[PDB]
Amino acid sequence: ETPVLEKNNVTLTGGGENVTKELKDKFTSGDFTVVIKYNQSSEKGLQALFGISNSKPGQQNSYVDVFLRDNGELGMEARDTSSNKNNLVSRPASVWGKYKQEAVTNTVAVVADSVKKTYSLYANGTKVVEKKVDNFLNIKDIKGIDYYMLGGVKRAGKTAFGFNGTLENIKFFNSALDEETVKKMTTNAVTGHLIYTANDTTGSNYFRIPVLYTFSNGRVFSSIDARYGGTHDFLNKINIATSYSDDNGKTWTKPKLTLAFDDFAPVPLEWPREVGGRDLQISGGATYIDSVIVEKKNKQVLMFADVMPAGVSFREATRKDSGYKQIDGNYYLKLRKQGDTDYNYTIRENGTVYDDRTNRPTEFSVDKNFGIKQNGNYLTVEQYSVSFENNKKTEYRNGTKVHMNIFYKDALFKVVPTNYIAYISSNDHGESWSAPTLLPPIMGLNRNAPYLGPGRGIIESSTGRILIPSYTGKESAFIYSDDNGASWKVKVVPLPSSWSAEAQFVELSPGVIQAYMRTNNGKIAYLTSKDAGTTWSAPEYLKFVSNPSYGTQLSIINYSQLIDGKKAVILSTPNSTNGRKHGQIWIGLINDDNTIDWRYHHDVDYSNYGYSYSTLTELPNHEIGLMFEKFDSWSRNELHMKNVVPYITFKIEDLKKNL
Ligand SMILES: CCC(CC)O[C@@H]1C=C(C(=O)O)C[C@H](N)[C@H]1NC(C)=O
Repeated sequence: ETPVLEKNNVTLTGGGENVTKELKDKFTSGDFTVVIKYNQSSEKGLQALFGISNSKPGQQNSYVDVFLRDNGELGMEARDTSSNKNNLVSRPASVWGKYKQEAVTNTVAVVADSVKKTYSLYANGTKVVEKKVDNFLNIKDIKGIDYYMLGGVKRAGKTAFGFNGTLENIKFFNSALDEETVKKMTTNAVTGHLIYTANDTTGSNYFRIPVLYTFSNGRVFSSIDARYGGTHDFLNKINIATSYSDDNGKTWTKPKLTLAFDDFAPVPLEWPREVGGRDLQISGGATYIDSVIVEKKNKQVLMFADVMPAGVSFREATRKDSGYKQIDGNYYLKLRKQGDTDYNYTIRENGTVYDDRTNRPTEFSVDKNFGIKQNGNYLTVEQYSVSFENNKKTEYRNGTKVHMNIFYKDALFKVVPTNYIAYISSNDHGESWSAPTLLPPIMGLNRNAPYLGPGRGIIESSTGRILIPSYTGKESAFIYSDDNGASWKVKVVPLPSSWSAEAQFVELSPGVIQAYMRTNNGKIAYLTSKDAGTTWSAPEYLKFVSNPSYGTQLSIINYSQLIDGKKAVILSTPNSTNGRKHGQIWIGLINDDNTIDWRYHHDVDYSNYGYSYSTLTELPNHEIGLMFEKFDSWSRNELHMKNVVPYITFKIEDLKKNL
């Protein structure tokens, strides 16, 4: 299948290029595919990559274009003046602007299919949107089309939406090309920055909450939430997926599901993005969410995640019960049998389920992955799948029989419907993992677990203490071990307001650590301890970041090399009061007195481009790896988008900007 027109290397500065002679009447069916490899020399304003129009005055709403905005949104219009049919299809955060001071080359495409009555948009290997419209228009449906141009739309004799940049290659086809074809054609160097992709080996269309960590053997490791029913935190099905690199982040393993329940199938789901439909949720599968990684001094790796029973969000999680009982000085996870009102059972030694009323073993036991057995045989339940037919969400039993599990809605014995924290360990730097262990009720029997601050933990150098950041919604909760992870305690620090206090740690000098965290006041807070985390100061606030009240998670790490002769920390965060945008990487230099000179910053892409959760690591060659949400993960307008969590790399030289 060959283009009706191909052009190369067309450099424009808002003025466009007439190609009317080389396109006139060549769209026989009226359908089209246009594939554009381009880079922008300026991001400002609404810019059309091409425009097919009726250019006569009074016909200025008769055109087809593909456009870009300054926030990375890719869109198309198909309009006809006389019928007053005005189609607009787009998806936020579809393209990249700049990377390390240079214009990024993207490849985008539009497909208009008359048989399906859909418009499709592709960017850098991804089909970002396909939308069926009632009032469909192809080129033949638009009346008096007489003008075909590159880099703008001709409206009433004037060039509108002038493009600034270079069209490196543009191809016009006069039919609708298939999805696989256009995905290949738009595949480029940007595509390689996506470690997790829609319907890869995780089976998930959506991801959020990336984490990076570099292990002592040189391996660069990531984890992430695989979110199946859109990007909702709740209700949903979420797994923790992982992937790693042994060549300094150049190539990554195919993602694996590492923490995953199977009450619901890990399937690719087409979650609706329309107003209203986008609030749709699955009824809730048992879920792991918000992972935290740390390497122990003995080189063992721990990964933590929040664990939620099926149907339980942060909103309905009981605040007044840990899910544990104390019996003869032991903390046992407690269970309610279907039909009982009280929790009459505990999981004790070897997983044996005891009736606490008679204090004897029952026929039941629970394995180390929470699966239920009776007299040594597994009980099962039927797994759910979710589908769309074609309003129209349905959930159904799908034929698969899975082990019955205490975290499932269909279990005979159920845990308290609240949140827990689990961890798994690896002695082979992430190739294989243990069974999960739930943290003991560190907050007390009559309180639920805290929520993890996604990112890393640290090991404080002077004492060897392991520190894992978490929060309750009213307090910081710094989870810690003084015995190489054999036991766990917690320091609870009341906060001045109800912060979603996702935090990360840095060590400024031996014994001295800071917890940088999200607030509900627009600022990044940091609290300081000078006794290795045993006591904490009142909060102070960074002066140069100003965000919305909801806040965003941040990443901060210690860096191993001197910068300007000083020890350095590296911070990544959005910085904008208008949304989760204007991603910045800041370099802070530690002064002799343990204050920090925030001397450099690098804007990650243009300032109106999306930037939400982030994670930094120091690569073994001392470059910096960053994985981040390249969209606004708070905005209702940016929910449920595919392939928006890229990995990129910086030399320190790239970051030492702006002073
Ligand atoms: C709205 C705050 C609330 C914490 C209580 O949600 C957090 C916010 C998030 C967010 O603002 O994007 C994502 C976190 N994964 C989520 N944590 C949990 C446990 O659901």
